[PDB]
Amino acid sequence: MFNNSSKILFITIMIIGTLITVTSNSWLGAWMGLEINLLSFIPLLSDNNNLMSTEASLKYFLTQVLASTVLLFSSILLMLKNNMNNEINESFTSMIIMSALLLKSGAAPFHFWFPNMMEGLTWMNALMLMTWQKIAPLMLISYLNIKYLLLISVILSVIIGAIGGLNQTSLRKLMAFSSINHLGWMLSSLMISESIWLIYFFFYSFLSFVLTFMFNIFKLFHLNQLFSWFVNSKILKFTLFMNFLSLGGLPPFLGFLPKWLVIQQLTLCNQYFMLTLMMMSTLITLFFYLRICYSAFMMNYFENNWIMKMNMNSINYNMYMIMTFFSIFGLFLISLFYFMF
Amino acid sequence: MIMILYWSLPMILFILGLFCFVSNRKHLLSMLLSLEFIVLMLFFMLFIYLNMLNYESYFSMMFLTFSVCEGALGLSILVSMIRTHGNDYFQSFSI
Amino acid sequence: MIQLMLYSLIITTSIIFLNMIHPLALGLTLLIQTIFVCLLTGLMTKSFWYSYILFLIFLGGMLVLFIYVTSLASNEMFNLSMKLTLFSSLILIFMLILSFIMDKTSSSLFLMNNDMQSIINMNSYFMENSLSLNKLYNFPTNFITILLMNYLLITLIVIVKITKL
Amino acid sequence: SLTPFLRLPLTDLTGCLINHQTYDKCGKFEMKMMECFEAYGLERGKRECADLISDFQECVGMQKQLMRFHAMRNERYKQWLKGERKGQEFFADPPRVDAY
Amino acid sequence: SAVNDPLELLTNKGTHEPSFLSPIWNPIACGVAGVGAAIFINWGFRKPVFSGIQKHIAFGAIGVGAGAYFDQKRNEYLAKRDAVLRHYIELHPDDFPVKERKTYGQVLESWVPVR
Amino acid sequence: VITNNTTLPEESELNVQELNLSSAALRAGAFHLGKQCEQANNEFMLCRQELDDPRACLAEGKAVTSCALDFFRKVKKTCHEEFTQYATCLDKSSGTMAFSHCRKTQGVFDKCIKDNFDWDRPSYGYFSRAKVIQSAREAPKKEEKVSYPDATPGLPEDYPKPPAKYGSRFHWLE
Amino acid sequence: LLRSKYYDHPDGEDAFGKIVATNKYAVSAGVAWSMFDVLTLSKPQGYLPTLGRFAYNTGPLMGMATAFTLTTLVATNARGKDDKINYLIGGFAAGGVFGAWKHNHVAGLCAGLFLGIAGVIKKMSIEQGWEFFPNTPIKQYGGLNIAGNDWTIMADPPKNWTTE
Amino acid sequence: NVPGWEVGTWYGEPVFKTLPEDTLVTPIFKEFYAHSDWKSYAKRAHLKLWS
Repeated sequence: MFNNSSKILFITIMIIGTLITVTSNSWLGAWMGLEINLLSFIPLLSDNNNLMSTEASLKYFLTQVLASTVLLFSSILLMLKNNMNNEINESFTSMIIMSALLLKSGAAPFHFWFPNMMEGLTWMNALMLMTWQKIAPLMLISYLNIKYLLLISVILSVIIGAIGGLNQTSLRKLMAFSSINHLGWMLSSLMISESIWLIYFFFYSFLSFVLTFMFNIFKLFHLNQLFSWFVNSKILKFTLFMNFLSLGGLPPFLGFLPKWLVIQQLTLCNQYFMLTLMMMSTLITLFFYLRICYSAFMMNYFENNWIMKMNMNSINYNMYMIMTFFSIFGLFLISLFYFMF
Repeated sequence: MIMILYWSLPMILFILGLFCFVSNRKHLLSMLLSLEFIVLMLFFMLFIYLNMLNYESYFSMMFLTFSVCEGALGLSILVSMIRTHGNDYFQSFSI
Repeated sequence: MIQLMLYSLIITTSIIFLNMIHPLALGLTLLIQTIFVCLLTGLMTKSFWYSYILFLIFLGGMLVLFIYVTSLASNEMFNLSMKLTLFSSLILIFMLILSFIMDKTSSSLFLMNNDMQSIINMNSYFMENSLSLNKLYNFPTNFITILLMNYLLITLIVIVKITKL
Repeated sequence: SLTPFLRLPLTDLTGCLINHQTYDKCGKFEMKMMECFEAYGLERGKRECADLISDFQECVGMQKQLMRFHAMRNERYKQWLKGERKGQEFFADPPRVDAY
Repeated sequence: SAVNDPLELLTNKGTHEPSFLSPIWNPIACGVAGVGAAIFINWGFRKPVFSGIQKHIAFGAIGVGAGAYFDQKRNEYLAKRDAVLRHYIELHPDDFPVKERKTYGQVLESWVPVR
Repeated sequence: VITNNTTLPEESELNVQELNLSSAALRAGAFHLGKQCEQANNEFMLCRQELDDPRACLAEGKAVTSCALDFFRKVKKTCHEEFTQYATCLDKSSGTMAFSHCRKTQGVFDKCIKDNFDWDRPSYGYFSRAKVIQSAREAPKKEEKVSYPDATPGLPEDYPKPPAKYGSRFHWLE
Repeated sequence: LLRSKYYDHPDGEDAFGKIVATNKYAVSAGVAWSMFDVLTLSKPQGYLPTLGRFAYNTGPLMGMATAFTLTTLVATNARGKDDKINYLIGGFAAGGVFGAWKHNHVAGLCAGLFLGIAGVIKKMSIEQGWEFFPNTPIKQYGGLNIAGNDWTIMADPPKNWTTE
Repeated sequence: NVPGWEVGTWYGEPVFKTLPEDTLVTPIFKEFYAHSDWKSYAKRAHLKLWS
């Protein structure tokens, strides 16, 4: 996505606008930063070579400006009812604020734009979409204290995001549906902590960088395209596909750690039924992760024989192999970590 | 009460413009024009809020700048499909 | 009274905005709604600066893009219906006589004008449109309008890239 | 006011944008709330500082004063409709034009 | 002691000796992680796994320095947490009272018969 | 807001003869009014700005009104036709009552005042500067800092930090 | 009357409040599913089959709710015991009613097993005294050093409050 | 005749708290120009708006 320096300019201004959003002490400067982030994320997610990217940017524009005007209208309504930004007893205007934030984030009652837009993108604007663009709404969700909207969103996110990814054989829509399920674990962590959410979001972001770099360097967009992917040693293809088992939450790899910290903090906060509802609905996520892992866990395949050289970037794959090592051997660093406490 | 007699009408016309924004009987240009209708209603409600305070009305040209940049952004998104989808994409009832 | 007349006009233009479908006709309905919105926001305020700002920015500045795009979008003319004009006139006369039979003191807005303030108010006598616009050009809120001018330049840079020229 | 999550240099501009501190009928009420939010924080300030919250909201929100005005105007019209008050004594002695 | 005093539970008497691996585990684990990351890079590019040992040396030195720095910051974080817990116990003597220890002989509860 | 507990003054206390002059009769002859009546205007406006109480310094407001009435009665005794012509030219000169449109009758009015009362008209901006007075009324109170004895207590900078007891107390660690 | 809960009175005390509470939960669930139904899959046209789909998706849930509550009250008042197997019988009855709407005998029992399991778990929650979705006793608003994380360039004016 | 009403407070509950017992705050323009016709309200409120 670095074909121009103007895209680097749009990247730093969308970083600036997101930081204006998450540091605003009022409900209107947050909307100001949301509009800055929207202005800088319209030209990214748009390109001349791909036809679907322009209508996907149209879908993003209509979804975000529908969500931002409802966010502005409800914040002005809250300010008209009580003139401070906070609220003593929570009421329906906070529900409209949280629903407008859930349309921005992509919770499962309002998530239907997310994989339908994801069906026509590249793998770097998807990396910006499921990681950085989830910063601006989710950090405003932590300011509200209503429980049942978060409960409905978490439950609907972990059933709908896990079941709906089974039919999808495109890798982008499957990763969007997997990010919808990993969104629900972040909102379940938001009801109990503002630090365990940062733990889950940072390592989910880390897993998103290391897993979307596999599909961006080698240009993989399909489940059948993974079977035809040529790696010179099949042990390396087997080892590189352990990031799916890592992100699915398996104990020897990293990615078990943030889910485990969410489990540890939720049980200490006496919330057991919602945890069971999420973890019976996270096995389906590992099922469509293991359906990807059909293409590497067996050691020999009926490969197409016209391609015999593996072509790859140098700097991007050099950054990829550092993060693949810490995705599967990163549980040795739990003794050095001190940010859980 | 206070909400029924004061600032009830911007809420009602905001919901009417929201329903015009999302109805399947309209088109994309009608969505953008109803979007600027709810921008106008948002300015009305924001100015009713900002005039309870005496000298903070200067924020009205900040929201104006952001929403006008939104409207120009939406028009430039919509007319960028002229060379690709043709001139008949303005009559599309579905996305 | 005239505030209730602007209420009635905005209601009538909004319901005909919901009714009609021709895109230049919705653009015309928006440009005639913006005038009534400008006047009605002028009724609550001390002075008519922000109504003028909304006027130049929205109507004369921004909606001309909408009028141009909707003019080149539609080949055909308006199909004027006397039924919708009669219904708009009937609901307008009904809402004006409803404002006639309603007490205007309870229906007036609580937001103070420049003359609704106290006589002993020192700040109202100084200069028209001075203290409200002051925070645009003073520490530490001048960084927002510097960021706004930078935002408009960055917006132009975005628009040149997305239209592909 | 909302507590931001991060305290970066980028909150320095957004924070002063809306505030009753610039001359206003009762920004001195809001300051008496705001320093209270420095004392107990945001969450204990919702409970231990509820008396100073309601005065600022009463002043700039103008809730109970407008409700009392509408109670005094609807009762007068109810007395007019019930036949107790009629004629030229429906409205009282008007104030002077420079009284307020 | 015959009392269950909450202040002496958090107060460090100094009789706890740190283990042999406690000050030195994180720098050597991060050094082995850096060496393994360099080996992983050399394996992914189809280079020899010990080709270019300067990358292994730099990754191990970066790991040792980062592990020592974040281990010192971890120890300062835990010391500040202990000071916070001791200060909140000292500031609120009513919510956390010393509780008399009870011998098993005073208690009489529930043998679960297996039979 | 006004209840039965608040002590509003009686209407008999408010029954004061008022300065019922028009705008042209107040704009003309103002520069001789302010110099003659500077002892009460400054004290009354200091009462209005310091206490911000409409019930307070009502005697000062009555003194301002009586001093203005005394000055206008003194003008009425000696120089009546000249002041009437000056106010007439000031009102018929322009829309706003601007002093620069006719200066011909202002000189006659100042000549009448200089010949009768031996008063000098002040400069153009004498009354728009800052006034310093020795007010007999004591200033009410200094703004005292509000006392919060039970605030949120943080960890002090002088608090010692020994190492934590058994370290992090996590699973399998320390 | 319409604000009555299920557990404001003991089991077998009143019938009508339990019917109104369980039926209003069924109406809320049916309306929430039917709003996502008729716009997304099998979209009808016209006013009559839209309301027909709303009735078809809401009223059977009302029938399951009132059948579970009625056989729960019958099993509670038929004997002196108030225990979890009355909720098991009610879940079996609600599953059997759901089966009739399905028109499949297998569907009705298969549903009754899971509804009886949900009933005995909810009656265990009532007997033991815990909640399914309790309020969080601990809510970490931030980590440590939360006062020293203020990285702002603006100098603080002196405060108007003291601790003395 | 209205039960539960006393002068100055909203149905018994006072309007302004944390104030001295004999202080005065200025009433708002709608409440001050209550008990009067619309012509006296627009007599003062609509002087700038008419000319």
